[PDB]
Amino acid sequence: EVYNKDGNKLDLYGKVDGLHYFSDNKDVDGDQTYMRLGFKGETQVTDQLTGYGQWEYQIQGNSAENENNSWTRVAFAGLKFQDVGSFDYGRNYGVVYDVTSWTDVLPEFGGDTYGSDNFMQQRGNGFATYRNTDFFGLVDGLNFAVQYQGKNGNPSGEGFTSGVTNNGRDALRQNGDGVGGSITYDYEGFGIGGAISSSKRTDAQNTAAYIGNGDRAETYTGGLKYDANNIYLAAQYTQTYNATRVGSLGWANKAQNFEAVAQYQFDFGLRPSLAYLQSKGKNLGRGYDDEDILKYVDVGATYYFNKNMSTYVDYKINLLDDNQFTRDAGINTDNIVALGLVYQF
Amino acid sequence: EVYNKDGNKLDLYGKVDGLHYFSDNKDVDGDQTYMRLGFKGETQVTDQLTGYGQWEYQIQGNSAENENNSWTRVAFAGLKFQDVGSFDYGRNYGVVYDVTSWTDVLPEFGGDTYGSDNFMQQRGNGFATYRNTDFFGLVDGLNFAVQYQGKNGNPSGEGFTSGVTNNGRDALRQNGDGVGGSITYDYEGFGIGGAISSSKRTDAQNTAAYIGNGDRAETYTGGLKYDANNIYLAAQYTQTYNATRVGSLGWANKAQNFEAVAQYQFDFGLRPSLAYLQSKGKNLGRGYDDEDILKYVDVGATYYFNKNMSTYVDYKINLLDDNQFTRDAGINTDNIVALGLVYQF
Amino acid sequence: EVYNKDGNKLDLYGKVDGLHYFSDNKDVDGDQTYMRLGFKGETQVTDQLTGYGQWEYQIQGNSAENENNSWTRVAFAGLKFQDVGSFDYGRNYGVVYDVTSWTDVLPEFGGDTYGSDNFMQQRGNGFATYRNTDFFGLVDGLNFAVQYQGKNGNPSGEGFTSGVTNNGRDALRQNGDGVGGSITYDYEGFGIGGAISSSKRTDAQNTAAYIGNGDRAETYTGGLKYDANNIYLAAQYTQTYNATRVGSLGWANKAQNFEAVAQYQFDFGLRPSLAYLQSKGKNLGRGYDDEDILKYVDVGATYYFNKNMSTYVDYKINLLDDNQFTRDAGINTDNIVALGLVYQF
Amino acid sequence: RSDPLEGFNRTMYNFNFNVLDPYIVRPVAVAWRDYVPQPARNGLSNFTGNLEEPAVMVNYFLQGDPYQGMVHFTRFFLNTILGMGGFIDVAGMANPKLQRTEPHRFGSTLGHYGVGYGPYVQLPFYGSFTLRDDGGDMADGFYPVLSWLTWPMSVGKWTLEGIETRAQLLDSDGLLRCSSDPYIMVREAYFQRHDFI
Ligand SMILES: CCCCCCCCCCCCCC(=O)O[C@H](CCCCCCCCCCC)CC(=O)O[C@@H]1[C@@H](NC(=O)C[C@@H](CCCCCCCCCCC)OC(=O)CCCCCCCCCCC)[C@H](OC[C@H]2O[C@H](OP(=O)(O)O)[C@H](NC(=O)C[C@H](O)CCCCCCCCCCC)[C@@H](OC(=O)C[C@H](O)CCCCCCCCCCC)[C@@H]2O)O[C@H](CO[C@]2(C(=O)O)C[C@@H](O[C@]3(C(=O)O)C[C@@H](O)[C@@H](O)[C@@H]([C@H](O)CO)O3)[C@@H](O)[C@@H]([C@H](O)CO)O2)[C@H]1OP(=O)(O)O
Ligand SMILES: CCCCCCCCCCCCCC(=O)O[C@H](CCCCCCCCCCC)CC(=O)O[C@@H]1[C@@H](NC(=O)C[C@@H](CCCCCCCCCCC)OC(=O)CCCCCCCCCCC)[C@H](OC[C@H]2O[C@H](OP(=O)(O)O)[C@H](NC(=O)C[C@H](O)CCCCCCCCCCC)[C@@H](OC(=O)C[C@H](O)CCCCCCCCCCC)[C@@H]2O)O[C@H](CO[C@]2(C(=O)O)C[C@@H](O[C@]3(C(=O)O)C[C@@H](O)[C@@H](O)[C@@H]([C@H](O)CO)O3)[C@@H](O)[C@@H]([C@H](O)CO)O2)[C@H]1OP(=O)(O)O
Ligand SMILES: CCCCCCCCCCCCCC(=O)O[C@H](CCCCCCCCCCC)CC(=O)O[C@@H]1[C@@H](NC(=O)C[C@@H](CCCCCCCCCCC)OC(=O)CCCCCCCCCCC)[C@H](OC[C@H]2O[C@H](OP(=O)(O)O)[C@H](NC(=O)C[C@H](O)CCCCCCCCCCC)[C@@H](OC(=O)C[C@H](O)CCCCCCCCCCC)[C@@H]2O)O[C@H](CO[C@]2(C(=O)O)C[C@@H](O[C@]3(C(=O)O)C[C@@H](O)[C@@H](O)[C@@H]([C@H](O)CO)O3)[C@@H](O)[C@@H]([C@H](O)CO)O2)[C@H]1OP(=O)(O)O
Repeated sequence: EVYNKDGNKLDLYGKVDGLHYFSDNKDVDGDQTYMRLGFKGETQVTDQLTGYGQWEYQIQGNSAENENNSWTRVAFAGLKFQDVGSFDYGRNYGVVYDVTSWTDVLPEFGGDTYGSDNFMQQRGNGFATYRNTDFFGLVDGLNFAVQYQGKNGNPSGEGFTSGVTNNGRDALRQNGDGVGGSITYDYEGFGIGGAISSSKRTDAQNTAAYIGNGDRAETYTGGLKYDANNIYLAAQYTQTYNATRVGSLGWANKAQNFEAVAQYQFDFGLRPSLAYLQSKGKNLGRGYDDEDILKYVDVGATYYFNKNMSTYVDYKINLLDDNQFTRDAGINTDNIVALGLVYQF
Repeated sequence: EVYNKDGNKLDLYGKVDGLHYFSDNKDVDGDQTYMRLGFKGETQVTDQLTGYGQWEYQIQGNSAENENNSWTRVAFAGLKFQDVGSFDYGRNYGVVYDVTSWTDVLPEFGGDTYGSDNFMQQRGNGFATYRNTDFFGLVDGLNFAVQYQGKNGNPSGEGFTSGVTNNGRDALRQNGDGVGGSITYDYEGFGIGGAISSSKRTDAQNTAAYIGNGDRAETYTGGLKYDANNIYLAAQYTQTYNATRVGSLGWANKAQNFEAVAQYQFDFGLRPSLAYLQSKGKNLGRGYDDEDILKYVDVGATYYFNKNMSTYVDYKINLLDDNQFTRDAGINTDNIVALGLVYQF
Repeated sequence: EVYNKDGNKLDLYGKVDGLHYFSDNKDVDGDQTYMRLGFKGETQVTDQLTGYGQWEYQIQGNSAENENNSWTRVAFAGLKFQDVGSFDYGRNYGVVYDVTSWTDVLPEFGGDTYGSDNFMQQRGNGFATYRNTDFFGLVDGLNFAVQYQGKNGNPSGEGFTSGVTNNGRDALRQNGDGVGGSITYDYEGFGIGGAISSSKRTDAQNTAAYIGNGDRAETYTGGLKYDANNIYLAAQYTQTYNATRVGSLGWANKAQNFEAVAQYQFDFGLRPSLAYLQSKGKNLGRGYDDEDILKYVDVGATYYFNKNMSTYVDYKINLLDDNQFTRDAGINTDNIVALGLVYQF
Repeated sequence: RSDPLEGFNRTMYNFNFNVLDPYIVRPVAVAWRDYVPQPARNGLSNFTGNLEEPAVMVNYFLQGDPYQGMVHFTRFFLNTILGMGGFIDVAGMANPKLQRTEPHRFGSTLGHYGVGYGPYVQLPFYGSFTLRDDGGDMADGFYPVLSWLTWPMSVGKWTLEGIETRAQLLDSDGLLRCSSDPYIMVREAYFQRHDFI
């Protein structure tokens, strides 16, 4: 908080993380430090209408001084009314990520099932999110929201024709026009959430160079949560059809992923964590059958010195094989252990 | 303003807006969400000397996570005395931009007759501006400025045997050593000003068939403005020789840009707008005799909430016709409707 | 500075510099304005253990709109105890720079004998530096530190299967696992320090395309300082083996760097400067035998208007000659005039 | 005390101060003080003084003055870059102790060790002239920033200082008129104004 004027409350935040990787695989070995910066403002227009905006930038310091690797995580703005809902437009998280974030509580790992700009699963460009609080002021804990996704095609710089958009990207991040919604109910201590999304698939993702062909990408996502007496227990299980990114090969026809976490909070600051993730496929093509995209167990602990500096240790025990499918898709197999500290201001 | 001590005051500023383009042209439609970030700090050395600086950074939030589309707009520093004028060196707008800004009142569109880093028309590098206010404290409203231009040319690291510069770029924004000046007059609502620009052209701009070839690129800019009784009326007619950028073909030998605006802010907050733009090319090369470069009429309105939050709708009616000249240059000839939500802090 | 509550404090800092170079080399001539921005946070965990953070970003303002040139200079975080030392991990300065910083008070042209990520001579990645103040509170002025550097090799994912890391770069700045430490002693005004470094060399730097082949790269540096009676005199001698970079053709097998500085502080703000930099390469494996690399004399002065705004003037006297070795190495051998105007907020 | 050539070179001084002065210099001084705006006069005075700024440092270095020599070093640098070549007195306003002082030409350096003024000779259309101070003033023409000056425009630069000096002295023009012997009064004032500085 650096500004507390009349309806100009600006909260500047950010963090810097210095992390190192110790794995047998040379693809991810070495330093893994990064940095995040952003702000979160809020404007009180009146007693009912209230404007707000959020922004976050990530700058990676792993590269040298001759190159830069930076990207925008979330960038959106909108208005928030009173006891009737709120609407905002820009780069924000999807409705599915609202429920999946309960399980994704690991310090460094976690959330590897989905990828960036992977339909309505993580942060993306052109999201029209409508959020309502307390069900228009009727019940407590019952929150529901809807979202919309724009159509993104090939970049206009190169000649590709067909679907062309100004914010062009690679064929692994293109998406069409879809509509999704979510509804969560939160009681005291416990909590149950669920989301359903369906995004259109562009014509450039149905070629013969990428696995997975279809017209729609409707997904069903569940989840449970429990946060009471310093005990954090959450479980979730999604069912995505032609929406799970295997890697460089393309998208799996049908992949079922189940995640569960178990964390405890101590008085001195230690926060042990334990998670299990599986991404075994069902109807993989190109001769594959019942292949596992990702399967690992994360065990570690987090020590909180204060509200600004935190230390954690994470050990990723990979439980997947090293067959031809793993090498073709470029999936890591060696175990990764990372320890470091992050300072937040 | 987040810091103010011992004379030095820092005033952080910026804006975040989510934009989306709806048009029949596939090269411009899609998400265009960007943001601006910077600070405006100043310090007082003594009672007769004041220092100041300005920085700005534009980051496009519509790009994916594997690429970055961020760039700087203005970055300059200087010192200002009590009343002798003002001098600053760095990245800043040209003297002509101080006059053409009267018609640059549209929220998003407008000002398409010129381009960035195009001689003394927009923000560039190596700009030394000496601006005097109130004519050394003699007559109120009479101001003039003297500017200088560097010798930026071909890139140094591209292995060019001709004149090269460290901050090189493509053969579309290079310019020679030029000196220009402008004079502006103010009154009770009514305003009248003029600008004069003349910059040399590098030898790299006359190698290929760039259509516009000449030793010097003169530019005469004139116009008037009227801001009184919540009524905003202005006009501007410029005659630029080898200064306006046609597109991917080169430069126009003679262009007659004309643009006028008409706004009237209501007491509620609505500010309807109605502007028309025209750009007739003369003495064109490559067989073209007389073809229009830019001709459209823009209509829209904005509604500020309290001081910063505003919602605006734009509708550009392109009156240009598609032909061989427009297809080669790459100029859209179809109507485009845009919607945005700008949040300023 | 901008936020101080609940024991957490922030110190926003940075500068905006508008640079202009006057030289006939055309490789550095032109406007080279840049920008510096960063923060320095600090938290109070308890009465004995404290925390701090430092980050800095450099953005070049001389680029155009279609290109971006920026990099992260320093980014690290860690804790700080009361009287046993402080430990921090991330991007920071090496132990060799702690002795060479006494002669690096030059305004613009200083510390040109080394480079970033060059055998632990400047800012690098994966720097875990532990520093003790006042020798655990025993004596005054005896400061020593020890740090370790990780192994960085070829970039990952581009035709590389050996020496692969996630933070790879070009072979001109690769480094191995090296350990080094420095010890300083400042009793009253006068000071004497030294640093011993030994960094391993990767297999990519031992090829025939670059000069200098060895298992370990040793580096011994010594220096002296004196800051009293409003005068500043310092001198340092550096002896590096396969550590100093010489152009893009590799590294010198044996170099004897010697840098000295001389500055004076006046009551009205003028700070004259004078430096003599000498570096003679020895045992070159390309027929160049004993030559002179990067030899120049720097003379100039700096005027300080206040504690937040200052200006400086520099004049480099290049005594080196233009020969065959200079042509294929890319070494400036002519006088360069540089002027700027910094503004620290 | 006494100076040679007292009877001679005296009638021309009266003519230049009672015929040429009230008919050519005085009429143009009134118009210059009124018609020319005050900011214009200040800018011209600062620009003229900045041209001789890199010459005072050389004079101070010969006699020895590290404190005073560096004072004028930053005055020219700030006025050339941040003052449009001397139009704005950046260094003077930046520090109350860095204001512009009297010009110390080569005559002051020669007088530091002690040099007699010699005979007194009055030059036409110029006023008082001395072999030590005014005679030695033609020594900075070889130094940089001053050798580039051409002969035609150099004459007009001196005339600019005379108009500015005469305009400021219009308020005290009655002191010389009421003096019984203006030649004696103007001789002592010239020697005291220059002295050894
Ligand atoms: C609070 C918000 C929260 C959410 C709100 C509630 C949630 C529900 C809302 C969503 C549900 C809608 C139903 C649906 O979503 O439907 C289904 C899903 C069904 C499930 C239903 C569940 C519902 C859940 C409800 C929950 C309740 C609890 C899937 C689908 O999405 O259907 C798909 C269709 N899209 C829609 O239906 C969305 C839908 C949207 C329509 C847009 C309306 C205008 C926007 C309003 C702005 C709002 C203001 C804030 O429309 C409509 O329903 C009309 C209704 C509008 C309502 C939605 C608007 C949302 C905005 C919200 C903002 C508040 C789509 O069709 C065509 C679309 O093309 C246009 O682009 P272009 O014209 O090309 O530029 C426009 N594209 C857009 O993106 C619009 C825009 O970007 C996004 C919209 C806005 C979003 C951001 C705005 C927010 C910003 C605010 C910031 C503050 C769009 O409209 C247009 O025109 C629009 C027109 O321009 C411009 C309009 C003017 C603007 C005026 C504004 C100013 C007002 C003035 C005020 C003063 C138009 O629809 O494509 C395929 C069809 O396949 C084809 C085809 O045949 O076209 C086949 C193929 O064709 C061939 C051929 O045959 O030639 C075949 C081949 O042989 C071959 O040759 C190829 C050849 O190679 C190339 O040709 O071509 C090929 O061409 C392909 C693609 O083109 C290229 O691959 O498409 C369909 O798949 P399918 O149906 O499943 O099969
Ligand atoms: C408070 C702070 C105080 C201040 C800070 C510190 C101050 C002191 C500095 C440290 C002492 C210096 C000693 C030294 O510096 O030592 C010498 C110098 C001699 C003395 C000089 C003076 C010293 C005293 C000075 C006094 C001053 C006062 C030189 C050298 O450096 O020796 C070198 C060796 N040692 C070290 O590097 C340091 C060192 C290695 C460190 C290992 C310890 C583990 C880390 C501890 C974690 C920290 C705790 C927080 O030493 C060790 O052992 C253990 C000793 C422990 C010390 C390190 C602790 C650092 C922590 C800092 C503080 C936190 C090194 O051995 C092997 C290493 O390989 C692994 O990678 P891989 O996994 O295999 O990929 C791991 N690599 C690493 O980097 C580890 C990591 O990145 C660094 C860690 C620290 C950095 C960050 C810390 C901070 C983090 C953030 C904190 C917030 C590493 O561990 C491993 O196993 C795995 C891993 O760690 C263990 C897993 C993790 C376990 C713990 C984590 C969990 C914690 C639990 C918490 C609850 C393992 O040891 O390699 C070469 C050999 O050459 C080869 C080779 O054989 O490898 C030959 C060649 O091979 C061939 C082959 O085999 O055929 C031949 C070819 O023709 C061809 O065929 C190919 C074939 O195609 C493929 O093979 O390959 C080729 O491959 C080449 C390179 O590829 C190319 O150049 O390398 C040696 O050179 P040489 O001896 O000179 O010849
Ligand atoms: C707020 C202030 C605003 C302004 C204030 C009032 C407004 C008036 C002032 C501006 C207008 C000037 C008039 C004009 O604008 O003039 C005309 C216009 C006509 C009249 C209009 C008047 C309007 C008036 C309006 C009034 C309004 C009130 C056009 C033109 O611009 O003339 C042009 C010339 N003049 C200028 O550019 C500016 C200018 C010349 C510059 C004068 C010296 C610089 C002063 C330093 C600044 C001080 C800092 C404050 O003007 C001058 O005279 C003197 C004036 C001084 C002004 C500059 C300073 C401004 C800063 C002010 C800040 C306080 C220029 O000549 C040559 C120049 O080359 C050098 O580079 P080099 O390194 O040597 O290569 C230097 N280059 C520079 O840029 C200097 C520098 O970057 C700019 C400085 C300012 C910028 C930043 C300042 C602020 C910084 C930050 C501050 C915090 C420069 O100095 C030199 O020597 C060396 C150097 O400076 C000196 C070293 C530095 C010393 C001082 C530093 C230390 C001081 C402190 C110590 C205590 C030198 O003059 O080039 C072409 C000629 O064409 C050729 C040629 O023949 O050379 C043809 C061609 O040749 C051939 C050949 O050889 O045969 C033919 C071919 O077939 C082929 O074979 C090629 C072959 O392939 C390759 O060779 O070669 C080719 O080579 C080409 C190019 O090289 C390559 O394409 O050039 C002319 O075009 P043309 O006349 O139209 O034809």
